[PDB]
Amino acid sequence: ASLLDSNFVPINFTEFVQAISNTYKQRRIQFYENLKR
Amino acid sequence: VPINFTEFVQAISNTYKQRRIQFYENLKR
Amino acid sequence: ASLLDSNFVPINFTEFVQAISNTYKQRRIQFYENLKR
Amino acid sequence: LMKNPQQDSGLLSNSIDFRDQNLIFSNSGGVCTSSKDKIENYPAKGYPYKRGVKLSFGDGTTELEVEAGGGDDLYGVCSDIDEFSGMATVIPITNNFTGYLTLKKVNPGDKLNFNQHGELEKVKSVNAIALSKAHKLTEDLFIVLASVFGNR
Amino acid sequence: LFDENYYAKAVANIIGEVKDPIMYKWFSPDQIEDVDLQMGYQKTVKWDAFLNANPTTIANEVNTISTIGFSSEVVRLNYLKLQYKFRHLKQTSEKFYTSDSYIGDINNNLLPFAQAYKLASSEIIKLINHFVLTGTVSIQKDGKNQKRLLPNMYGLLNMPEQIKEEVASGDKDKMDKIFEKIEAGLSKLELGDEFSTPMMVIVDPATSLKLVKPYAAASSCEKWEDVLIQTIKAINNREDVYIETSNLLKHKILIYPLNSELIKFKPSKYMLPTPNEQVDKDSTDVAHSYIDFVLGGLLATRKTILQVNIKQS
Amino acid sequence: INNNLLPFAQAYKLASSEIIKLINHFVLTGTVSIQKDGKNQKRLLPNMYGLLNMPEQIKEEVASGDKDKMDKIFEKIEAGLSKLELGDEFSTPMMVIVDPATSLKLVKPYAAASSCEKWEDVLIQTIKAINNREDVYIETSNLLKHKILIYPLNSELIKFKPSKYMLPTPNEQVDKDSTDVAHSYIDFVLGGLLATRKTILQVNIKQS
Amino acid sequence: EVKDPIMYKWFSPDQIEDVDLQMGYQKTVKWDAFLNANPTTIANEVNTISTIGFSSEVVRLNYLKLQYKFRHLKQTSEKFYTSDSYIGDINNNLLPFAQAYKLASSEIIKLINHFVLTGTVSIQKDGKNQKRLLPNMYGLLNMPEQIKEEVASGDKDKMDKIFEKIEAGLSKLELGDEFSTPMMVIVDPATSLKLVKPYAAASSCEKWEDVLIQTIKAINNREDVYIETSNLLKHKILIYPLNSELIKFKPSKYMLPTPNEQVDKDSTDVAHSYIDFVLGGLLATRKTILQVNIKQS
Amino acid sequence: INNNLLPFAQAYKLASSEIIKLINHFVLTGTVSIQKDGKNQKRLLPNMYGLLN
Amino acid sequence: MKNPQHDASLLSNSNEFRDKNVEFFASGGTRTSKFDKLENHPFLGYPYKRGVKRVIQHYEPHVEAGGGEDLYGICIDIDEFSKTATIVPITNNFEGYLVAKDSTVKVKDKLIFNKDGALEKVTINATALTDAKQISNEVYLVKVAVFGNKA
Repeated sequence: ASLLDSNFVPINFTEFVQAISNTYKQRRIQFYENLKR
Repeated sequence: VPINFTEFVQAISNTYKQRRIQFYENLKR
Repeated sequence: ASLLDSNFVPINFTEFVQAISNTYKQRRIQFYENLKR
Repeated sequence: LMKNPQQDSGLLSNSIDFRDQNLIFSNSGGVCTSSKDKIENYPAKGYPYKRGVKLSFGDGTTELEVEAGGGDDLYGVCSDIDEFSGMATVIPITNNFTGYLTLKKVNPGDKLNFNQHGELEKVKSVNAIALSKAHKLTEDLFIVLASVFGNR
Repeated sequence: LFDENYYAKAVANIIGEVKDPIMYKWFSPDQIEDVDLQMGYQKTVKWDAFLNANPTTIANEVNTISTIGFSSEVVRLNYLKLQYKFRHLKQTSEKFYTSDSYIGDINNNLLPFAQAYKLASSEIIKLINHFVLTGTVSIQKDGKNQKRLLPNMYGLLNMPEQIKEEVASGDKDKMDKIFEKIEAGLSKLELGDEFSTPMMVIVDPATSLKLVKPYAAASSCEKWEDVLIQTIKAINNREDVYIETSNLLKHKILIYPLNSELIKFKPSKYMLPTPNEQVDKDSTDVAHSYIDFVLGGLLATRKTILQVNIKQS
Repeated sequence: INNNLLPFAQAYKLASSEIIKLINHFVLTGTVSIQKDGKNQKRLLPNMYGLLNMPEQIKEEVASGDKDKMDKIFEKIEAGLSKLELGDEFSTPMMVIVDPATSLKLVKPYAAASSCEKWEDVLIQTIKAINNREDVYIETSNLLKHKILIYPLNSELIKFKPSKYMLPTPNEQVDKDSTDVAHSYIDFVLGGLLATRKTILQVNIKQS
Repeated sequence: EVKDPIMYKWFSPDQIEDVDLQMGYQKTVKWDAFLNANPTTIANEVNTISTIGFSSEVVRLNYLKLQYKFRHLKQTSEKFYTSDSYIGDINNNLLPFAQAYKLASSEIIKLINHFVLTGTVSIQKDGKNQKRLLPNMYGLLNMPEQIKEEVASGDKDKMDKIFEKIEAGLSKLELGDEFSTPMMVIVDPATSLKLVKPYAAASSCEKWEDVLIQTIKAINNREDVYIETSNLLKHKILIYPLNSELIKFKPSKYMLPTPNEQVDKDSTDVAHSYIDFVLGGLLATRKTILQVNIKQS
Repeated sequence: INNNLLPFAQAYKLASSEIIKLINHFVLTGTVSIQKDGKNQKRLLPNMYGLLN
Repeated sequence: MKNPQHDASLLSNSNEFRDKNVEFFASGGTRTSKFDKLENHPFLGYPYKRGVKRVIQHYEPHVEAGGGEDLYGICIDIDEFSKTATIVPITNNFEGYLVAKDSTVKVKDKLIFNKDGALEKVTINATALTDAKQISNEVYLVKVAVFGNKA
């Protein structure tokens, strides 16, 4: 459940908020994976 | 046969509980 | 005759203490073997 | 006025130094403890922790308790408290105690006596000798390492 | 949900354009772990031991022995929930404000919901980054009129029981004096058995400018930045040293390790801005929306952060 | 938590860690104390010495004014190294133990400043001059305080013969009672450092 | 070979549930609602409406661990003190471990029964010098917020006055929705002797016990009414329902006496042993217990 | 617990129980009041009587 | 503090519905409107169910128990964890149970907030609706209607 999937259909605002949080976590993971110090 | 003191204490407590249950089964007011 | 092995079964506190000393000695030896300066 | 600090700290402790780590208020018991020491417990009247205590009697309905005090009424030294049961641990004056005790707001070797509030003060009827300087934990809370070995 | 609610769909389609927080650079991937909480506290227990007296010599017979004492500490982290409100144009009113090149009322500073939410989220993320850095929340450049927060809510700069160094007003221009204070603080650091870890330094732009001058007769191949890197490598077991510049800081230098065993960030999984379901509607074209965020969750051990301040008198 | 009582395993681990810290401090500094000031030392037996209090060794004292002058510190180190007497055991590795502040001072460029040449490299070359170009190791210990300790790593000159029961060992006597509180005992043995005279250099930077 | 506690007769089987704890506390939460004002009449336009409030109450039960120590003869030393028919030193009052433990356990169980009935711990006949206990530790007699009636000293013999007080208390009882439950009455032997006199000219085949049973059945929805005599009480009458939803007993599973593992051995023939027992665990709803006290002063 | 807040289902059940008790009291007595003294009664309409009034 | 029923020793009897609301845990008001303005402010001390004044000193201004010419509002609820107080501004009317100085307050009496944030008989700030009722040793609550400040 993330906003990065075009095949995601939220049912309610609770699921929408959970998807937002999961998207933020995945974005930070991607940022650290793409980071080059 | 209780292996250790903890098992002995648990057996004592279970015996008390069973005696209470039997007393209530045999009680007639 | 050390605590490192699992086959060791001490019979009394004296053998237990001897095993402790042997374990300390073997740990020191392994530390010096693995040390890299 | 509690052995366990109420305000929990916001940081983790750093266990890197082994010196000056025992100068805390939660250090119950004694620095030198004998396996043949006599240890009693009594109901606590107030917070007599780390202070000399005396026997206090009520109306008679309830049992006797211990309250911080000294003078000729000194019965023993309170070394620990269980807060849940309000139980003060006492070492009788007939037994000798060596540990950190509350000092009244002193150099190693100075003779001390217990005041009306169970606080050690510099000097008559109690053998208390200071073994260290006064360590300040709070602006009004001072402790001192003292050895108590009976009366004089 | 998207069929019925339009604002949720707008947030879903605009959330990607929001840039990631810059505080991620200040930490390592293993140093950040999410916690499921909105407002409350999290408690951990740590055990410690100590020596009460000199050890007793076992000669002849004796039953009075020196004792080893134990103690427990409880560490509490407080998480607080905060909210902001912003005004935007109602969805059905966008067509009456669409222009040749933009949408909105420039005369009245009214924007469509997507743009308004994006800008508000960016500003809130800036505030969150400032809080994570400095430990305070304020909207004034002076730093006054701060928001009263809960205890056990600290940043990298106001964390207590850490090494604090101060450079005098007359020595503000003297990079050698600044480096002397930095070396003193580095010596006072206590990393312990967790020393073989990368280190992070955060400096203000003025300090970053000063760091590129030749090392002082002047040198010819090494500079202040290289000297600082070597000095930090002396204590980090020759591990990576990273240097970052932040416009939030002013005349301050922060040094700390990137080890999860000493400093850890446990933020709430709802810390970053999140829309609220409630929308205020009226008979006009102006609506109001709400954004929620959560603050708190920085845990550090004692004497593991160097905080150098340079007085500007 | 409220009464500070732990299971036996954790209590033993913590006590052993503290005792090992005390043992390391004794082995280094030659004394035993639980105060940071170092006072109220436990009276030990004679012929019990550490690497820092060994008698009949080379001792240098950097003055108060030169507490931050690495050139003066290195001059004192050179004088001590000249006064060292290794004899026929020259071709052996050397060991230097430094406090954190002096360790931080060592990494500064050698003094105009010499490129690709640090005070640490200069010191290593100076020690290699007298150790027949052998390995020179440098360690930093927070136990020391503005002290530099230089000594060889040859068993013929300095040896450590500790007891086989030096490290902490549990005792068999466990105090038991009607309550839930028990007591246990840990034993450890101290002593056993033997070094030839005038083979250790001790440099003290005198503050104040 | 140890007799069952008599406190079991004062409770129903469903009214007692063991808890796994030695020292500490348990807590439960109850939710209530209330009306803050009169309702609001919905007419024309109105925005200010009367509110209904809510409340939470946390009830805590404390438990306490206690110990006793007794002396006995050493197992190896028994054979030098036994005899043909008498075992143990008669002159010094020394007994084998089994007999000593049996007698001590019986005494401790008597103490526990007295605590459960009266909520006090004492060994004096006057009842003074009580051991100080923790709050939230009560018995059936000292439970607060119950119905308490007191018959005057001058009417210590007037069964009519005693019954009037009991009737007033029964009226003041608030069993509520849990009224269809059996009821339990505990009286002293003097009260039991008084209860057999004919009801009052004296009636025929109508006795005070029957009248009291009818009066209690009037409020318990004609459920069973039980009467017990306890020599522990004195000038006290206790009435309460046998319903778990109103009165419950959650004693520790280690409440009854248990031997300790520590034995104080020595060079002599005298050894010492320890017995542990746990006190506490009575939960009661308010205004569900009637206590009648007959004064003499 | 600290703020005395409940889920909607439990809150509704408790409120309904209280209102039903009030309704029973009105049906029996002909008056509406939240006090045991019977004072501060709500003013009602005529032709609204209970079994007692 | 706020909730004095978390130290109880017995379960409550939830049968009667009368005389069950005049307590200290009864947060809010007897009659509440949807369009009432509620503000959150950090507080010092214990201003619950009392008149509150705003204190400015660096930190944001806080609120504390008070009255007189400094009266800013009335506190109706508190969050202890966040150390925050819900405040009804003095520009908004309110009806509810507030703290009174003593038990001399009667019905139809004009009431003024004092330095401690307690109501007392005689500017005029409120009018008592019920008599002063004792809940604890020094806790006196009175139902009252606040209509701002009127001379």
